Amino acid sequence: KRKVVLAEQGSFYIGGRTVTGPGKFDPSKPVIRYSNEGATFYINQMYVNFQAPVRPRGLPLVFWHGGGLTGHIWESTPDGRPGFQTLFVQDRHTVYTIDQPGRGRGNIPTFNGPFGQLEEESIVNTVTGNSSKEGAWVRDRLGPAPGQFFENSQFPRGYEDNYFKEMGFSPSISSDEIVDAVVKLVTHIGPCVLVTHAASGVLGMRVATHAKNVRGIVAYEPATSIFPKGKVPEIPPLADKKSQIFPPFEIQESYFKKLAKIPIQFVFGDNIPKNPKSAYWFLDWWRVTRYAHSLSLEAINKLGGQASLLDLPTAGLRGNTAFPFTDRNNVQVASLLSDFLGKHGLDQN
Amino acid sequence: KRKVVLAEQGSFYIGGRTVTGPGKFDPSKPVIRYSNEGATFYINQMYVNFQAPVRPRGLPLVFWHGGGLTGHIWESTPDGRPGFQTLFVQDRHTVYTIDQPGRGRGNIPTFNGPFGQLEEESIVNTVTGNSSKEGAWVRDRLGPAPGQFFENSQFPRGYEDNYFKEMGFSPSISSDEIVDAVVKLVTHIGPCVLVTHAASGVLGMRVATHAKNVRGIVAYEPATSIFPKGKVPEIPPLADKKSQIFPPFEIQESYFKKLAKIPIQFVFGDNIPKNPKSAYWFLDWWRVTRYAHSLSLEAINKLGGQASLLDLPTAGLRGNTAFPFTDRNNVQVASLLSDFLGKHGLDQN
Ligand SMILES: CCOc1nc(NC)nc(NC(=O)NS(=O)(=O)c2ccccc2C(=O)OC)n1
Ligand SMILES: CCOc1nc(NC)nc(NC(=O)NS(=O)(=O)c2ccccc2C(=O)OC)n1
Repeated sequence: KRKVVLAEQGSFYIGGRTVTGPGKFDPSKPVIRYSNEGATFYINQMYVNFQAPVRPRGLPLVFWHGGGLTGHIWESTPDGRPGFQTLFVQDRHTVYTIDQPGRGRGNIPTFNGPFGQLEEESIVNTVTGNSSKEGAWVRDRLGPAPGQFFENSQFPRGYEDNYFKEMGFSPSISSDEIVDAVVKLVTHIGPCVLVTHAASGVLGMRVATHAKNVRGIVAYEPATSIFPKGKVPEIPPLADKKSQIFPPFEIQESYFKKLAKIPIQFVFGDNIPKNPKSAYWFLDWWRVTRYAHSLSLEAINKLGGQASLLDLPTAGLRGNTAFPFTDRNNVQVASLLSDFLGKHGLDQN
Repeated sequence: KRKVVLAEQGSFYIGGRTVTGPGKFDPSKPVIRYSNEGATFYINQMYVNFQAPVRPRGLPLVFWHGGGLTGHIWESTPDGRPGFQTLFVQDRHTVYTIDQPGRGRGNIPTFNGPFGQLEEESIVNTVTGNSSKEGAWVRDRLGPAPGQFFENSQFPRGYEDNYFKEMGFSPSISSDEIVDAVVKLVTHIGPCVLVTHAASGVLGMRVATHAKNVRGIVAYEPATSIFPKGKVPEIPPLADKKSQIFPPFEIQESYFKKLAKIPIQFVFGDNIPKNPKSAYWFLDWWRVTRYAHSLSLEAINKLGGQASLLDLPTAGLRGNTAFPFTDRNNVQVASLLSDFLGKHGLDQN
């Protein structure tokens, strides 16, 4: 269960750019306190960790955390059980886990001055946003309200502190620069599979349209849908009749068509309502967001694709949250991912 | 050289507190955009990773990154060679690596509003500080000026971008709360050895005085010296006759004397001048900082301690930077750490 044999492991930085302050650096002058004068800063680089089994079988997997998270979520569950990193090294895949730019060991671009500001340039906004425990509780469908759990819960109850401690803010790095870093990683790795989550769902779809080395996508509970430009289908408002889901991302149809060349699976957990739910905003948000994703997958399929929606309850798994890969049944979730990889030969050399 | 057999691996969050916003949370109202209303935020928690070998021998090692760094620096060198994590799991030690609060996967305490501000409470400062590539080049003694290498340098040339990309800012989390998180980890772990670096040198000394489970300290190029309260010796200014080293940390003698109860080694690399060097501020800074540490160790030994200063050149290792554990000879550096552990029985069950 817990044992793991690695041919090699390591980590590295990839992607990013540099920005500079004014003037010249004088090594005779006091270097502390730190100044922007004569300064070169590396910004928006990404952290990558890799673990390779002895004699891997099939393509490397790239696990890409959701919004406000880090590669921790693939390492261990909140109660300390093995994460997908261990499970899939054991399943003989090389496993990459990333901390995207702006998260965890990824770069947070700030300097000497107000957060995110390099002299007169605003690299990222000084004003931040961040979810609360309460917001995240309902966003991840632990239960309909903070403190409550759905009946069928696979959440590791008792480990709420561990769970919410893994979450944090993201600075306003452009999504283009996040996608760019992962495109560079995919170039470095070669043919691979992207395994995405929540906020990284739409970013992974974008990466695949720029990087033919992406041979497959599995997206756990993706947060933003994607459509060809000008072809977003009618999507209803939420039951409060005022709110909307996240504005779907629109890409040129020439790029969207690249999504029809690779197997794509979206995975949803449990307790997404079938009918409008005006008393529970994020439950209703998930209902309409999942609907929008079903239309996105249909558009990919109308273009020759191999896109599918897996609702874990239809596969016999009840009670999953929006983090199925750290829930109590995450070994059974992993088995369904192994099934997808096997079906498309992504577990074969 | 690279194969590793883990009995188990994983990661978890530990330490920290909570802060709360005003008001209450209504699950029926839009959760996004995120708001401080009814919000609970987990802040200042620390990320911990562990890798355990089969049949461990001796005490677990806790590797604690220097200032503006993360546990990455123990995983791999900038040119991709094994870091101390791999080397010491191979040396049959369980190995913990942390991202301290405010760094990497540790929490960065910010909310909805100007960086670090929770309504009118400033949790961390909105104005940040951060080294440049140029300041870090001379701080780490790659050479005397940015872009120039000492002839004898053990730095992995050609991987400068990779190296500097690992560095970043730290918010103004109080050092007390950083020490608190590690004390809690040490309580959770049991008897262990701290391996510290640069800015975590003084913090690790402080942890030892609060945590009898710390059975030894090895500090690579510690940045701040520590003395009993009111017994700071005379320390000269820098060669410019205007700058000072970091103000020594002072602790109550009853706490200081706990440092005499365990083996302590400070490790310094090469190219620290013996004589005043007015032209190169950080070289001179290291000359006086090393001298202050020599007096700190002497004060520990006058309390019955066993505190030593290891200059790597005297061991036949030339050219090390302020990150000896990621330099080209880091295997030989690791051998000297294994020697220390073995001399003191810390590699024995
Ligand atoms: C502050 C403006 O909010 C905002 N607007 C847009 N559309 C313009 N997109 C984003 N990005 C996200 O995906 N949000 S989220 O918080 O990471 C998220 C939401 C829902 C479900 C899951 C997540 C997630 O990844 O949690 C694991 N955020
Ligand atoms: C505004 C600064 O005044 C101030 N005083 C104190 N005294 C406790 N400590 C700090 N912290 C730092 O600046 N650490 S440092 O930059 O990362 C660093 C400096 C020198 C040598 C090494 C490091 C380091 O850790 O290299 C990885 N700063």
